Amino acid sequence: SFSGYLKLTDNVYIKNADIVEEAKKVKPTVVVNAANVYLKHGGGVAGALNKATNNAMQVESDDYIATNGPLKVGGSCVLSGHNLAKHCLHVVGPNVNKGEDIQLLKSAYENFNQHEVLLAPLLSAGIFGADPIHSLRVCVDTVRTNVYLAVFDKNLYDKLVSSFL
Repeated sequence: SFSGYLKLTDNVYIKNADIVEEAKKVKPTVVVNAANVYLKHGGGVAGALNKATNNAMQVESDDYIATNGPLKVGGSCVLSGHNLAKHCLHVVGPNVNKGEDIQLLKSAYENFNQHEVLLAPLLSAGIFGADPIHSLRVCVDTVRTNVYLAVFDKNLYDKLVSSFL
């Protein structure tokens, strides 16, 4: 199970780790993907998770979109976790580089509450353009289930821990 995490609150844990490597090690019930509404897993966490599945995540996602259409910003869907996890919860945080409403970040984190425990990245961080310090604050103030946050960037991990209120 999860090891080497720093406890931030009753239910939020954080580690400087590559979420793909964490998923391969732990094989959690749920790994969260930082998805976009089209489930096009090109870059960031999504590109890395998809590449670790040998593109099986993308093939499955294209079938999901063909059947259901795009997700909403703030929404999610549960798909297979492939070799990484039992399930992948694809969650769409607002992409600030697309001018999406940052208030939808709370709605995005609410999807985590449908799962008792999750391995996840900070939503809307990285290439999604939001402030990761703000994303962590929204996470802690929204998610009530057990969330194990993997932050890839060491300098960002250090800044997140040292600034955590």
